[PDB]
Parts: sequence; C-alpha cells; structure tokens
Amino acid sequence: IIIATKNGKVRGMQLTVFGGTVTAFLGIPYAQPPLGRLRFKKPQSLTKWSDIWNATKYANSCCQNIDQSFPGFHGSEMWNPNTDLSEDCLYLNVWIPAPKPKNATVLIWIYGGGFQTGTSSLHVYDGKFLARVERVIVVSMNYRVGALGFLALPGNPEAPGNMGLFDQQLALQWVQKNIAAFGGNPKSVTLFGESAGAASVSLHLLSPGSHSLFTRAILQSGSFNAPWAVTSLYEARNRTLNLAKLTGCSRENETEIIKCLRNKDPQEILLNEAFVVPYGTPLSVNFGPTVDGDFLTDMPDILLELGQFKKTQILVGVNKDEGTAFLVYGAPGFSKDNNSIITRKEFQEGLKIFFPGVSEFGKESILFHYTDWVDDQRPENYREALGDVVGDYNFICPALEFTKKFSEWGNNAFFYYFEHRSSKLPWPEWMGVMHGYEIEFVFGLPLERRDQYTKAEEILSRSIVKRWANFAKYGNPQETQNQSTSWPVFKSTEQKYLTLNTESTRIMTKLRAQQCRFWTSFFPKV
Ligand SMILES: *[C@@H]1O[C@H](CO[C@@H]2O[C@@H](C)[C@@H](O)[C@@H](O)[C@@H]2O)[C@@H](O[C@@H]2O[C@H](CO)[C@@H](O)[C@H](O)[C@H]2NC(C)=O)[C@H](O)[C@H]1NC(C)=O
Ligand SMILES: *[C@@H]1O[C@H](CO[C@@H]2O[C@@H](C)[C@@H](O)[C@@H](O)[C@@H]2O)[C@@H](O[C@@H]2O[C@H](CO)[C@@H](O)[C@H](O)[C@H]2NC(C)=O)[C@H](O)[C@H]1NC(C)=O
Ligand SMILES: CC(C)(C)OC(=O)N1CCC[C@H](C[NH2+]CCOc2cccc3c2ccn3Cc2ccccc2)C1
Ligand SMILES: *[C@@H]1O[C@H](CO[C@@H]2O[C@@H](C)[C@@H](O)[C@@H](O)[C@@H]2O)[C@@H](O)[C@H](O)[C@H]1NC(C)=O
Ligand SMILES: *[C@@H]1O[C@H](CO)[C@@H](O)[C@H](O)[C@H]1NC(C)=O
Ligand SMILES: *[C@@H]1O[C@H](CO)[C@@H](O)[C@H](O)[C@H]1NC(C)=O
Ligand SMILES: *[C@@H]1O[C@H](CO)[C@@H](O)[C@H](O)[C@H]1NC(C)=O
Repeated sequence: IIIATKNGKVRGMQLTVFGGTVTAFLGIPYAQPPLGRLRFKKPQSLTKWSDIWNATKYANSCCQNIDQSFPGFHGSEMWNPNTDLSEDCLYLNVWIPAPKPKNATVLIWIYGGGFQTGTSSLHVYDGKFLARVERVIVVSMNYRVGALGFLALPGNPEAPGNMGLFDQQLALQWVQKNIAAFGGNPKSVTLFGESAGAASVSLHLLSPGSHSLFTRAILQSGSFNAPWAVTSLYEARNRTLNLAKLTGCSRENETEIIKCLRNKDPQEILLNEAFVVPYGTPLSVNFGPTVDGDFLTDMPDILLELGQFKKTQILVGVNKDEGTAFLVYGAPGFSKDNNSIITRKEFQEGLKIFFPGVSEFGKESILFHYTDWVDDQRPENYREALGDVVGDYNFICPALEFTKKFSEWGNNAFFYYFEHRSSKLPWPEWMGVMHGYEIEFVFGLPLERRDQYTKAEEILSRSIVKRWANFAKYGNPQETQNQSTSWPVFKSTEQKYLTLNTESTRIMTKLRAQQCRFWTSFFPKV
C-alpha cells in the first residue's frame, strides 16, 4: 500500500493487531537532515523525491547520551534509544487504521526525556493499538535533543535555540499538508506528550506559529512552567560558552564559535554537554527551551498569566509518585535494590542534590513543610517525604498551576491523577506509581492479553484509551457507555479531578492543596 505525499510516494507495511489490520508508515523524513552546515540551525524544508520511499522500519534516533546507571535493567533500559543514533534523525511515523479511514482524528505524540534524550521508536510509544482500537491516526516524530537541539545564542540564526521545538513544529506542519492523503482530518489533531513531551505540548499552546497546526492538547506529567523546563538566557549563554571552552571552540566572533562547534564530532559534543552546568547531574536539563524571540516571544510564565495562548480544551494529569524515580539517580541512601529507608541527615543531603543553588533557609523551609509527621516513628518517613518533595516541586504543582491558569481564560480543562502501579513494573514497590508508567496504559499495551497484564489492567487501559480518544475527537474525555464515572471540568474554584485506578474511579478536589501553596506561592521567593 502506497500513499502519495506532497514530497513523493511512501510505502508502508501491514500489521496484524487483534484479529485486525493496521497500516504503519515507519520513518518518513520530514526535514533536510540537519547535518554539516545545517547542524544547530532550524529545520529546513525537504526537497521532493522521485522514487518510492520505503517507510517500513523506525529511522535513526537523534544523538543523545544514554542512561547507563543500571546496565541490563529493563526499568531503565526500556527508555534508551532502540535505533541507531545519528544526526540524521528528523523522521516521523504514521499508524493508520485498516480499512483506510475517511476523516480520522489524528493523535500526535511528543516524547519526553528532559529535552536531552528520547525517541519515538520506543516500545511503549507504539501507536498501532490506538489506530486499531479507536480508529484514530497516530503520528510521532523524532526531534533533536541536547545541545544539538537546544544550544542557544539568542538572535543568532546559526544557533538560535529551540531547534528541537521547531523540529516538532515542522512535523505538525507535515501532518497539516499530508495527513489527508492517509485518511486523516488535519482539522482534528490532538497533540499529546509526557514529561518534556508534555512541556513541549504546553509550549506549542503558547507559540503563535503552532496555533493553526493543532486542535487540542494532552499534557501527561509535564508543563512548561515546571522548574526544569525552560532555560534562562543567562544559563543558556553561560552553557553555550562552557561548551565552547570544553571543546576548544572559544572565540570572540560568536558565529565563529558555532562554525567551530560544527566541525566537532557528535560524540565530542555529547561528552561535554554534562559539564556545562557546574551543578553536574544526570538529571540536568543542560540544553532546553529558551525565550528565543521566535518560537517563544516572551517568558512563558508571563504569556500564561496574561492569557496569551491557544484557546482550546486541554487534558492534564500526573502520577501519584512522580518523584521517586529520580531518587536513585544521586540521592544518598537510595537504591532500587533495597527499601531505601533514609535518615533525617540523608533527607537533608538529598535536598542539597535536588535544590543545588538554594539558600540554607530555602532548604530548611522544604524540610519544615514536609516533616510534620502523622507518626514520628515510621522508618520510611524521610524516604517518602523526599519523593513527594521532588514530585510536587517538579511535576504535580506546576501541572496543577498550569491547569488553573489555563482554565481561568474560559476553556474546558480536565485533570486526572493516575494512581495505578503496573503489575509488570520492574522497579521496586517503594517507588510506587512512577513517572512515565501511565504511558503504556495510554497506548493500550495492556489491551494485548498475551503480555501478562492483569484483567483489571486491561479494563483500565481500555477506559483510558477511550477517554483519550473521545477527548481528541470530541473535546470531552468521557466513557459514555459502561456506566463510567463522569469526568468533570476542572475549575479554578472547585479544582475537581478524576482518579485513574483499577478499583474505583472517583472525583476529588484540590489535589495536594497544602503542598502546592508552599511550592507555588512561597518557595518562588527564596
Ligand atoms: C557559569 O560558568 C562558569 C564557568 O564554568 C566552569 O567551566 C566550564 C567549562 C565547566 O567545566 C564548569 O564545570 C566550570 O565550573 C562557572 O564558574 C565556575 O563556578 C564553579 C562553582 O560555581 C567554580 O568552582 C569554578 O572555579 C568557576 N570557574 C570559573 C572559570 O569561574 C559559573 O558558576 C557558571 N554559572 C554561573 C551561574 O555563573
Ligand atoms: C540501600 O542501598 C544503598 C546503596 O548501597 C549500594 O547498593 C546496595 C544494594 C549494596 O549493594 C551496597 O553494597 C551498595 O554500596 C545503601 O547506601 C550505602 O550505605 C552504606 C552504609 O549506610 C554507605 O557506606 C554507603 O555510602 C551508602 N551508599 C550510598 C549512600 O550511595 C543503603 O544503606 C541501603 N539501605 C538499606 C536500608 O539497605
Ligand atoms: C523517560 C521518561 C520521561 C518517561 O521518564 C524518565 O525520564 N525516567 C523515569 C525512570 C528514570 C529514567 C531517567 N530518564 C532518562 C533521562 O531523562 C532525563 C534527563 C534529564 C532531565 C530529565 C529527564 C527526565 C526528566 N528530567 C527533568 C527533571 C525532573 C525532575 C528532577 C530532575 C530533572 C527515565
Ligand atoms: C523498497 O521496497 C521494495 C519492495 O520491498 C518489499 O517489501 C520489503 C519489506 C522486503 O520484504 C522486500 O523483499 C519486498 O520486495 C523493493 O523492491 C525496493 O527495491 C525498495 N527500494 C528501496 C530504495 O529500498
Ligand atoms: C472532514 O471534517 C471537516 C470538519 O471537521 C470537514 O470540513 C471536511 O470537509 C471533512 N473531510 C472529509 C469528510 O473528507
Ligand atoms: C565575524 O563577525 C562579523 C561581525 O563582527 C560577522 O559579520 C561575520 O559574519 C563573522 N564571520 C564569520 C566567518 O562568521
Ligand atoms: C464496555 O464493556 C464491555 C463488556 O460488557 C467491554 O467489552 C468493552 O471493552 C467496554 N468498553 C469500554 C469503552 O471500556
């Protein structure tokens, strides 16, 4: 089966899914390979081809450093690239239902990974289940990460910043020009993403050049106002310079620095990325979105606060234990291979790791607000508190504050709190409902009865998949047939949200109220 696109013909492949068929187009190029003279620049439009492009395998993943903290462990290694790294990585995938749809809603996935890592080819991003089950079209794209995707010399078009975001945007563009040929409705496009993918989605809501490239948006465990999601022009330029020094590329002509960085091998840029921040951490967003005056015209907190964003519906949510995963990537006394009971002094040391440039008073105030124990003697008190600190600060309270503020400008918003721990989760139990482990439910992996998910999990994924698809098609994430709890609109006053679990889906109000008044109202002053 061959589809004629604006740039040439592309050949796909047939997939058997649940006694049905899905047509997959894996690895369609959507931009000139950003190579040589093109490294660090915005993505350039693709010159047509005459032949038939074979889009039958995932393309190259973009260059990136790899998580090597747990070699051989599926809990970490399932997130690492599963295709060759290359700078030639600006490709996208398309899953379409078979038989070919007539006017199908399109779902576009944007992966996370702190803007330093990630790839669309991961097993948990397989769109074939959504296409089969809900008859939507699923699109995902690779986008540049790290310095190669977000190196910033603001104003300088040789390295303007936000290239990876313009990569995402050129892909949304491609869907607008082409998806009708695949049976998709370019007027019914829902972006969805997780973590840095969700922050990306929220920034497309703010960027005028994306306003007309999509309809609705879903934000899973991420938003641009998260403290890790936007690099300051101060940090960015200090980081660009440190990368220059580290590679022998320091110059006075800012443009000649870039020319110098353009001759370095991709691996020399990767090696030196970690050290551009003196507070070196494997959790460091070394190179991320900036206020570039192109993609972002202003500081996004101002745009959010003053209503300068796309007026549409959003679906936003978080997981119960967003913070735990990060505790084994540097916090003292923590291990995935034991229950990580930590002392007060280990907790205090963990705050220093996660809040590096923060005053002593700032850290004491975190301790004060998170160590008023319901029981003094519980040995896991400090271990649980540090997880909640990292998750509330980095994910939950920014997503809640994003939703309140977005909804105050009159748009329907829906907030969820995912609290199911996957029965297959390879990480230990004290880690709970981890960051990233709703994704397989969203993509319908538990719908495949053959892979050891329980029956309760099949049903939960089935409902979630239905709610996501109804949100994308109809702006309203209900499951209307199986006497399901109705999902209320999130309002700035009521703050109602829906819990997602295998047992009882219920309606609650004002998630982490006390914790988020601390993080959102007080802590930004310290
Ligand atoms: C901004 O950058 C300077 C320079 O960073 C140093 O050089 C880089 C190539 C890289 O290898 C970093 O690890 C280096 O730290 C920072 O200044 C350094 O600060 C640390 C501690 O703050 C100090 O021990 C070093 O001696 C300093 N080096 C120099 C040359 O001043 C600076 O902290 C960075 N951040 C800010 C906010 O200014
Ligand atoms: C849980 O484990 C951590 C990590 O220690 C490593 O992993 C273990 C599973 C085991 O293989 C150890 O030999 C490894 O070193 C423990 O943290 C260490 O604790 C000891 C004594 O308290 C200390 O000397 C080390 O510096 C610690 N390492 C750190 C902080 O990175 C922790 O004590 C274990 N906790 C429990 C309750 O078992
Ligand atoms: C891949 C996925 C997004 C689904 O889940 C995860 O990332 N993990 C869950 C399990 C551990 C593995 C580490 N992830 C690999 C590299 O990802 C990053 C690199 C750098 C910064 C990052 C990230 C991710 C977030 N931030 C921002 C940040 C948030 C909070 C505290 C400090 C930083 C995967
Ligand atoms: C593109 O593919 C054409 C047909 O390939 C068919 O499907 C793939 C998956 C293989 O199983 C192959 O044996 C089949 O014939 C090729 O004939 C054609 O040469 C390919 N073109 C390029 C440029 O690779
Ligand atoms: C698809 O739906 C849009 C409205 O959402 C409509 O304008 C367009 O003509 C439709 N295209 C079809 C049915 O081919
Ligand atoms: C050097 O800097 C000048 C401005 O001072 C700029 O116009 C020129 O393009 C730069 N040269 C190169 C080779 O980039
Ligand atoms: C509704 O329940 C039926 C069983 O009666 C099940 O087969 C179906 O998948 C459910 N639909 C949704 C959207 O959960």
